Amino acid sequence: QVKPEDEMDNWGRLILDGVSYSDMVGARDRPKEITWFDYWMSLANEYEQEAERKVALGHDLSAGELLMSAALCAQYAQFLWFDERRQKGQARKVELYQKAAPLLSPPAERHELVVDGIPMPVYVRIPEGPGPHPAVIMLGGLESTKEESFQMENLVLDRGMATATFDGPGQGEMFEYKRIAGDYEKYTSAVVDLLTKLEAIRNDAIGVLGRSLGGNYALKSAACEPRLAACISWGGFSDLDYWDLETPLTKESWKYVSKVDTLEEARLHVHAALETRDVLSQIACPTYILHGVHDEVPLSFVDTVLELVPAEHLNLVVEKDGDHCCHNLGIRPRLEMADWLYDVLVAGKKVAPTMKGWPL
Amino acid sequence: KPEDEMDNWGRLILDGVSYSDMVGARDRPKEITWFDYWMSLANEYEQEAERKVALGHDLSAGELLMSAALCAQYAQFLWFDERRQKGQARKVELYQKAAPLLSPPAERHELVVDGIPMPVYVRIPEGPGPHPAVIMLGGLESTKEESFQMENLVLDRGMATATFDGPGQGEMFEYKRIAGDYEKYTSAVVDLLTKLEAIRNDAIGVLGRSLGGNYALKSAACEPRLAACISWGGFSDLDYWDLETPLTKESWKYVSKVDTLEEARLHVHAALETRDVLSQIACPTYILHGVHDEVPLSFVDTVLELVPAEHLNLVVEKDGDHCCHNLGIRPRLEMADWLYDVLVAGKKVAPTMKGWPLE
Ligand code: NA
Ligand code: NA
Repeated sequence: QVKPEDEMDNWGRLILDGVSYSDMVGARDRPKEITWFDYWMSLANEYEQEAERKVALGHDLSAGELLMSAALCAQYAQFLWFDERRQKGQARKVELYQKAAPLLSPPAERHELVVDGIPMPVYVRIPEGPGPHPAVIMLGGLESTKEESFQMENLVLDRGMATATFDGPGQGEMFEYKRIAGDYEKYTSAVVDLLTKLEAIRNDAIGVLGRSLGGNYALKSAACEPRLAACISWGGFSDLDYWDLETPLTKESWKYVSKVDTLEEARLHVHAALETRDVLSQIACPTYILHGVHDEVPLSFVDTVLELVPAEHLNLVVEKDGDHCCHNLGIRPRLEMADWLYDVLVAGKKVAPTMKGWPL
Repeated sequence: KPEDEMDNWGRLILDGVSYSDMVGARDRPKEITWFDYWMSLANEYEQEAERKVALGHDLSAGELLMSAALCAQYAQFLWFDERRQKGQARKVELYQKAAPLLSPPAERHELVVDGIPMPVYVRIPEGPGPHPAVIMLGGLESTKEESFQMENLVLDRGMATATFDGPGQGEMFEYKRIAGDYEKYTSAVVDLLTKLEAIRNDAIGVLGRSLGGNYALKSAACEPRLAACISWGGFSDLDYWDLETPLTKESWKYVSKVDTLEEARLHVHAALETRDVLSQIACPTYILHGVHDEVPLSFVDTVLELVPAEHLNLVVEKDGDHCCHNLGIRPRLEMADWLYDVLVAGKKVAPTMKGWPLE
């Protein structure tokens, strides 16, 4: 019952992610013959000529910021687009971030991993001062990919934690290689192997932060990976019982990432692939769950995680006014996330299992 | 409308006011007033920041206190009844707490100019120095607490920042209505910077925002020490008075401590004239003017005539409103980088002109 234009113009999400308010208003007030896709793609071009000029003049900092802006314009042109152009927007986002990454401070380093014989670029960022550092692996979702987590990265890098980002099955760069799968944990696991190998990172101090579907992937990664010292499900879920409650374009995304023909074929595939209730009892790390009450993800997920995640590990935050990922609530919840990832990973504070805003 | 002037989406968002906060302001229950809405938020922000300090989350504590200050600032910035002073005080005390928590910290230097306290806040870039510095000037309602976002851009680019409230502004308003000798207070701020060893004495520019731009032009013309100058939504005189929004005229009235509009006009037009003095400027000057500013393009005629050619970098933005706030961050990045060229880089930038002549 929600409209396509309105699923795309998620003011909260796009503004917190770093999309310019003024571009937003221009998207909203754009002429009716200009599509959402074209509008945002033209801006991506604009921002890219800007950054070229900056580099030419020796303005590297500005050029990194303008390239981030261009990549975010590409991300958001295509994120809920399903025709022949989607492919080009995805590819344009990737091109733009590749240029942005070495101009970002601190820089995003490329590590070209290969999982199950499939190339998987890993982007790593490292905070100020001599080595080593805790890391937060950040997990994308249904449309959220490595190129989009910039501002959340910046929060944890400010708090002396490195970041690592990648696109696995059904996501971003790997979508062409693999449809969405039931063993995402092996992707997160491969990455931990990179970080355990890279001498700039503390091996006992790796955690995982998953956003939306990434939320689900984080819980799965933690349930299957003893070496991870932190799990955050940020607007995630335990299983797909709740399918009928999904928005129309979310149902479209599920079908798109599954590469099936019908919604019921998608539901079937995703429900089995993304189940976690058989293994939630294995998560053995401090586990922070941020849940918006107004999410399409219903409160039975909160029931499930209380029922199944070991009581000693669960840090449960339910925001009564929160939408999906609590984007509508501003930066507060993100800060809280980053500070708690600090307490676990950099602080060494053995945090007490706790509840906020539950029960209602 | 008074509501639309207050809801300046571009201005507030770029300055760091939360979009979520702005939505609840636009959609507030009608019985809850703009003032009270924002003041209630600053309290909430302050409480969360105390919890954060208690938990060792110093970096979030600063950001939340910075949020508190701005909610206080924007509650009171166009308010004129008895609560106005309480709003101003709340902002002042909130920022005082925020300042040591900032990254990098804003350090308090306590000046007195002729019996009159003038708090100056100084922020230093990372690692060793000495460091170039940018003095930043507030406007009609912009005060030292407001410029956090512009600060961070220039501090990212290796330049110290210094902020203060001059005649008719902020903390000084109590002691001194708007005045004809703002150059005096700027030069005092320079004095301190010249004395502090962590700052480059031949590397101090001035960045004036809105009315602050008029002050920046006045100072550069009266201060041979100044190595750089930006007029950001500034002006050279007040011939254009009638063109000011209703709330701007009310602010003029207010900062002039008079009861009538014509009293306000007479006083400010005299006090704020620069045209007799603009040709005396011997430093790099950047003027950013938005075509749809209530400030007319006559200003551009004045400056091209009177600011000497070898120093003028003119930027006219044809879609820009007042201070080009409706154009997002790009003009602000352009200012921070230009200051970087003049003050950090061993760089002589040549007299260039962008967006002018008009189409
Ligand atoms: Na390592
Ligand atoms: Na000095």
